[PDB]
Amino acid sequence: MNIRPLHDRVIVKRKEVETKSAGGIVLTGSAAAKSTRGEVLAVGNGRILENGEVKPLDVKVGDIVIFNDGYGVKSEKIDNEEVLIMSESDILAIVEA
Amino acid sequence: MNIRPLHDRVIVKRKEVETKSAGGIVLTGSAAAKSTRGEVLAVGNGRILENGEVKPLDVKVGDIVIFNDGYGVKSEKIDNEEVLIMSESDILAIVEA
Amino acid sequence: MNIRPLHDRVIVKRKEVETKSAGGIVLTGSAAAKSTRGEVLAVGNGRILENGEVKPLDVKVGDIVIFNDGYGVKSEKIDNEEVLIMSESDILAIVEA
Amino acid sequence: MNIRPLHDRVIVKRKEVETKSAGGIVLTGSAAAKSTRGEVLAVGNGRILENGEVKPLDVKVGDIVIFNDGYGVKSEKIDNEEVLIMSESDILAIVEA
Amino acid sequence: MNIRPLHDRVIVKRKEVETKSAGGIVLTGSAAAKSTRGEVLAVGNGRILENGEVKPLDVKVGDIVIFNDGYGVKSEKIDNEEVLIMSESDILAIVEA
Amino acid sequence: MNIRPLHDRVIVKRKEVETKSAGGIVLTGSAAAKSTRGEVLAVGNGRILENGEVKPLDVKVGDIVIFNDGYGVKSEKIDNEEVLIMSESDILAIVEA
Amino acid sequence: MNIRPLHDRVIVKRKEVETKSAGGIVLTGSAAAKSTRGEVLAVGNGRILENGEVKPLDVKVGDIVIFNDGYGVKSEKIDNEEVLIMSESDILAIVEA
Amino acid sequence: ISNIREMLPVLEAVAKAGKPLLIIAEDVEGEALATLVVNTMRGIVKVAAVKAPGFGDRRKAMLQDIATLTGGTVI
Repeated sequence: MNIRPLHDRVIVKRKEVETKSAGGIVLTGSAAAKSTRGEVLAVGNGRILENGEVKPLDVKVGDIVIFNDGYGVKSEKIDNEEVLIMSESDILAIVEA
Repeated sequence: MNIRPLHDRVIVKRKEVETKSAGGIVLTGSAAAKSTRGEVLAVGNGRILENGEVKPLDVKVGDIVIFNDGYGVKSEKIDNEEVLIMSESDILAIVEA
Repeated sequence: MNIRPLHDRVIVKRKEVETKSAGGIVLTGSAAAKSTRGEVLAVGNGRILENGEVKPLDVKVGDIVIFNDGYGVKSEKIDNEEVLIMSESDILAIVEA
Repeated sequence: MNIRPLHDRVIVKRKEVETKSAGGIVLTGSAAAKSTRGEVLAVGNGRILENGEVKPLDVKVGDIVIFNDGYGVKSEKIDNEEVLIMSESDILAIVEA
Repeated sequence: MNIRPLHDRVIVKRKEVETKSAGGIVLTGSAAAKSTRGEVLAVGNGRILENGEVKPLDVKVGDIVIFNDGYGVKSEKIDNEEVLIMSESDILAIVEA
Repeated sequence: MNIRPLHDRVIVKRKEVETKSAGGIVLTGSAAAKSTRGEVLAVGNGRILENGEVKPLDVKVGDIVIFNDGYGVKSEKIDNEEVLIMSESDILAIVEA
Repeated sequence: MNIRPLHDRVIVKRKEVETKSAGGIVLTGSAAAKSTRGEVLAVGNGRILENGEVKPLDVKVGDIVIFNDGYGVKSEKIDNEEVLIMSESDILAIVEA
Repeated sequence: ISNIREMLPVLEAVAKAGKPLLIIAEDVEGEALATLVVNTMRGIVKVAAVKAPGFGDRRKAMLQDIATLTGGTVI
């Protein structure tokens, strides 16, 4: 079963937990931390606020995005895959080229 | 007696508490947790905010939905059935196909 | 003296404290709890917010309603009858048929 | 010197502290409590919010009103008389007939 | 140097600290308290909020006013005179006649 | 390098820390306190809020102003000179003539 | 991979940690502190708030800016370069000429 | 060990292999232990839980010895 986010919501999957290479050739062993990068899988319509229709989100399905792992960030299990659900507000940037 | 939610309110019933199968064949015994999935039973008109009329909700009666078990989530007893009442804001997604 | 609520306010009277029958034939003795159901007695004009006139409330005098016993809920004595005063926001649903 | 409230403000005087009769013929001795009822003495123009002019208040000078003794409620001394100053928001109802 | 308040701001000077006479002829000795009454000395243009121009304040230079000694209330020294600076919001009433 | 505040922001420099003369001829030795007075050096465009354009600030470059040393007040070093950066909201008045 | 901020977001890189010269010729050894100055590298479209389109930011790519190292300020690693991501709100001024 | 989480990955590969599993940890407690019971009690997997032989630095020493005799890796 594929998911369907409810407007203003973005569904992302985390990347690699401290990809073992930071600082060059050095294999940074797990130093108690996580990953802030992720990939878009599904996008809602947009924010409802201000009444006026619904403005679309600025993220297309499949961007590599940097987000803030704040409070509004929730974790879920889909087909036994590790996924995250947050709003656009919690997304900060995109990694292009 | 069937219920009638008061605009912006959604009535849902929880699913299975950690359906004993997570991770494949393994029977995950109750490890102190709950279920975040539910089914829609009744839907109010919509949000009143901004004055302008009342915009309808994006959930039809009978969707399989993922929600956040936050503070705004209340529990009730109808005909001796375990039900939940929250606003659309507390609903995060839908499980389609 | 009958009461007169001040716009957006609803006057309700609680029902039976854990009506002794829950779960079927079993007489659930007072297990330290209250009732969340009530009947409408009087209704104010409506919310003033947004300037634009005053939108009427969605509750008619005499509905059986489910409410949240939150903080905004106050208790009063009228003709020696136990009554409650809260806003529409604190009301969650109606019991119809 | 008679007072003059500053728009949205209402000036009221408390009634009797637990009028000794509650429950019928019984003289309820002071059980550590106060009175929630009061009489209107002076009324301001109205709320300024939303820019658009100033909407008048729904209380005329001389109503018997039920209020919430919240934080916004202040106490004052006029000609040596015990008075209260709060906003319309803190007023909940009127006692008519 | 006379002062000049910055829109929505009111400059007032306190009156007498528990004028020794409360309750009639009795000289109430300083019982650890202050005065809530004051006189207007200077008035700003008005509130900017809502964009639309600037609405003037409802206090003219020289009114005897009752205010709340809240947090927004600050104390200052002008020509060696004890003065107070707060917004209109902190002012509650006027003493007329 | 001269500074450039970013709309709604005001750049001021503090005056004299308890100018040793308070109360007349008496030299008030440093009694653990600071100065609340300052001079304007640079002014931003204005507040953006409400969408509609940008309303200019009510302070011209070079006024003697009284401000509140709140939280929004930050301290900086420019050419080795002690300066302060806050918003117009933190400014309370002007000293004219 | 060069970055792409998500409207209202600004990407900056810190300058020198207490450039060893403060107060003139004196080499201020690291006294436990950081730098508040930075350079702009990338800028988002602008704030969405108020519905009406999207107003552009007042910072062009490459300004020397003074910011507040508040909570909304996050730290990131791009091509092994130390970068910062915050909103325009956290930026206070520009260093021109 | 105290959490069933860490087990799932390996407990799974053992569940689809048929063979039983002995778990020699520093300790096994919490729901982890509690669940492990319900799993063999049903016949999902056959799994045993016993503490490690020894104490302090001697424990890890002796635990390693066991790996050698059985052809496994100390996690």
